[PDB]
Amino acid sequence: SSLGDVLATLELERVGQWRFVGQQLPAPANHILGGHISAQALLAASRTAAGREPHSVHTYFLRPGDSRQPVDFEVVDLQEGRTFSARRVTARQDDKILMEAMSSFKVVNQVVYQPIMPEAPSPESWASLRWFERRTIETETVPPARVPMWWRPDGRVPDDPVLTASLVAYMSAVTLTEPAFAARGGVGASAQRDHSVWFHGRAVLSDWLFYDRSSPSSAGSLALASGTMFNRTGELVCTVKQEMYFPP
Amino acid sequence: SLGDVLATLELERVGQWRFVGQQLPAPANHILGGHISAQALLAASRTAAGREPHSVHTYFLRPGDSRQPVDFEVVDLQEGRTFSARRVTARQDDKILMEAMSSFKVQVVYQPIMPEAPSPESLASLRWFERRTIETETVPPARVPMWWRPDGRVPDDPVLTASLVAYMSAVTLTEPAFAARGGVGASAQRDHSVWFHGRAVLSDWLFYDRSSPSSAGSLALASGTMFNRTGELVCTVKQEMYFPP
Repeated sequence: SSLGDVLATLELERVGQWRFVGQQLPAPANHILGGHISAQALLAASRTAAGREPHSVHTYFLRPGDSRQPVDFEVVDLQEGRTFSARRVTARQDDKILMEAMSSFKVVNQVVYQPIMPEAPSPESWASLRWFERRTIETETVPPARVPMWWRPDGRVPDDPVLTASLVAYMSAVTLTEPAFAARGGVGASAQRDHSVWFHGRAVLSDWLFYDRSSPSSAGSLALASGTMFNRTGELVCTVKQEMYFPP
Repeated sequence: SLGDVLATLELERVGQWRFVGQQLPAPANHILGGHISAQALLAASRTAAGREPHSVHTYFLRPGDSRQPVDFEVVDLQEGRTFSARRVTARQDDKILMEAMSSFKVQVVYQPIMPEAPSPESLASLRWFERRTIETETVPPARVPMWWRPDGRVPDDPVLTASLVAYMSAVTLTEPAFAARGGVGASAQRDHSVWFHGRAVLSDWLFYDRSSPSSAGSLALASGTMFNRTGELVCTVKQEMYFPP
């Protein structure tokens, strides 16, 4: 398990009113994982939004980062309103821009609906990868290649609403390659290009979570991946979309 | 009408990274998301030399005054051999109206199959396009697919075409969410996201599948997939919108 090491790296060091440094964890590559850097960037934005939770976030992964060096996150105030907040986060290593993200926030409480969580057998039946347990429920490789899974963090989580959201985003990104990799026939190196999350309800990480995954489309080198996450109770947690690059 | 739309989408360049876009008369003097995000996408694109957008993410932050023009600043996020990325910030007198990020580039293809539908024949802006409404339901997901084509012939610039796709995909995606609510709630768009697939053919009708999968109180999600009449996927779309209590 590597949850303790993950949680540590997710505790960013503030070096300014709008500036943070995020420690990276060793990877064979050493390639920084999108989900990791976008989770850190989301925390960066969140900490500059006073007692407000993220309801959506859009992240572009622009350049591959060196996980042996830490990452500088600059936050920019796009909007600060009575109801909503908006942030820009730019992640850098030296002069290099690794990713840029936008995120939106509001203060929390009434017309509610969601997709119904698919019936599935209950779950009883790389540092960035090892912090969570997983049960891959069922598999198809022909597009849309639905490969839904059960997952939970391997360890106890502080029950920080904001930390939980970034961990949801964290995991939502790193597990979303496989449906696309499956649809292609596999054996192909890929790079994530962007990640998008819309938050619905608050995640319960003290139990298993259902992460429905698929790859609806691929326009050549670029494949789309789609995701919906549920609490074991069946409440929708987040809706997810991801675009990734496959070099010919 | 199309002529007025095309005119405003042709931005005036005032710098290497700066454009001014004219606005068209709108209800309550407020600018439609689709219009400003399409302008922003064109702003970014004109800073990407002979590259087409494959995706774009736009946040709508403050309502803009459609009686005054808009300043678009473009920022070079990355310029590589294969990919380009841009940030676009739209302002009215230092007020930030929207921000957008977009990505650009210069043998495995798959898509969802286009849904069976009656031919469109067998059946301001926003006024530049014709439309045929296939079916209506108000109970979630409230799928309301439609046929659309421009009311007029478009110049056949691949980049202009994409911005018009994004333009229309945004302004038509409110309805699923509004319907799902029962058609009472006044709304504002919060963000718009487009992933481009195949190149749009605006010389014929296009299939736009629309739905509203979820609503978490004041924030509703809307989802869309657009097809050429041939059944080729043009773009996938997601939109988040705010309904004030």
